[PDB]
Amino acid sequence: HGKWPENNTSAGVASSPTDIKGKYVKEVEVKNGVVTATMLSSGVNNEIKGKKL
Amino acid sequence: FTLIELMIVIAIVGILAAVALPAYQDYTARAQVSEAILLAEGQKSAVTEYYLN
Ligand SMILES: *[C@@H]1O[C@H](C)[C@@H](NC(C)=O)[C@H](O[C@H]2O[C@H](CO)[C@H](O)[C@H](O)[C@H]2O)[C@H]1NC(C)=O
Repeated sequence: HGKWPENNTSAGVASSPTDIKGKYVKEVEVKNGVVTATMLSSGVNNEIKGKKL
Repeated sequence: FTLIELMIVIAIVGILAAVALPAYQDYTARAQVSEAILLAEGQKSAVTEYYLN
């Protein structure tokens, strides 16, 4: 389609990001191609809880 | 006359019974206090293990 997908629905993935998730990951959103992933809460003490990649 | 030789015995008889016994039941305590600590050694990493994960 010649441009980065804004969002999940366009990317062709689970339209809700939260549905896409990990054991310690909260969600995964498409953001104009850039794939942001949000971490869960506890499961570690570490300064990641709810943080993003 | 010899009695002062007996005197000095009964001065040796009344012993101190050094505080280096009860300071070292307190440090014999430090031995088995350490025996409690050496238990704690196992939990150091296990408690940590929960704390980190
Ligand atoms: C998916 O991403 C592409 C780039 C969007 N297209 C444009 C021109 O920005 C899609 O949005 C289009 O389609 C939806 C479908 O309901 C809607 O009709 C919008 O008006 C269009 O722009 C993105 N798809 C979605 C579902 O947002």
